[PDB]
Amino acid sequence: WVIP
Amino acid sequence: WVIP
Amino acid sequence: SCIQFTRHASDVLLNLNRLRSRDILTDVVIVVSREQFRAHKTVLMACSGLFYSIFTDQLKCNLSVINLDPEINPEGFCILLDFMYTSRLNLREGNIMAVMATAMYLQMEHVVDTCRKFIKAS
Amino acid sequence: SCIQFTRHASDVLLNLNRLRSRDILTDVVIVVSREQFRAHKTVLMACSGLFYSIFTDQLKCNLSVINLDPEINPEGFCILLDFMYTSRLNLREGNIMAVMATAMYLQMEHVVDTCRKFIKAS
Ligand SMILES: O=C1Cc2cc(Nc3cc(Cl)ncc3Cl)ccc2N1
Ligand SMILES: O=C1Cc2cc(Nc3cc(Cl)ncc3Cl)ccc2N1
Ligand SMILES: [Cl-]
Ligand SMILES: [Cl-]
Repeated sequence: WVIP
Repeated sequence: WVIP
Repeated sequence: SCIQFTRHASDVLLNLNRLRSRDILTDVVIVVSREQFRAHKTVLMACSGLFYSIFTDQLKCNLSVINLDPEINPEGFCILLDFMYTSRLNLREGNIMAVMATAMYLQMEHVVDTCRKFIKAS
Repeated sequence: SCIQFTRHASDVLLNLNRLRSRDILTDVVIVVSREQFRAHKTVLMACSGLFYSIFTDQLKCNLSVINLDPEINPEGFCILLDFMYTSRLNLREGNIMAVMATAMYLQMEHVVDTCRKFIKAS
């Protein structure tokens, strides 16, 4: 999971 | 396009 | 000896979401309490262990309406349906419990994992 | 303020390809000369300008069989259908001309671009  |  | 187009999967999912927003080729309604959500059976199956089981069933594969368990929160479902079609999860303090419970029911293991991680941190 | 799961789109496409290999929820047959190819209308639309136009047409959207132009080579189509479901293009010296011609007909602009680049190099 990432910060888009 | 890339070499997978 | 194939070549690969890096953005292909993302572009496919973006077009499937565009079809969803315009209600094109949607073949099922998911009923959550009073709320109704139109979707593509194949996308639901690709994202959820529960929908995979439902739509591979020889009788249920032909249903145009699927009613979820009355404990399922419509907002939690909506957030998860958006994630299925975009890869983006609108996880917030006020919805995390409903999102995790809905993801456990839908059998979306990667969403369950991030919810458990975010809860543990707080 | 969403979070994003990097591998989601790729995992969705991989599951859609698994459904295709097991012939699950396929809703159309594409006829290319004597050859028949089963697929999901939504995936074809998401990948091809031609299928997008065909399946948004109020009459054609309901057809279970689509016949392609007799000039289309079945092998070129097969390579392109595999690319749609995997992001991998089996581009070879012996098939590049048939793949480019089929991609131009199917309106798959990124495949056309790589074929034009590979031809120019040789
Ligand atoms: O967390 C998850 C997500 C998920 C998706 C699917 N859907 C498929 C799986 C396979 Cl192997 N082939 C085809 C499909 Cl559409 C099943 C279980 C789960 N669990
Ligand atoms: O090279 C290409 C690939 C492609 C895909 C699609 N399919 C869509 C486009 C839009 Cl905007 N919404 C929904 C869909 Cl399914 C149309 C044209 C082209 N050209
Ligand atoms: Cl997931
Ligand atoms: Cl393309």
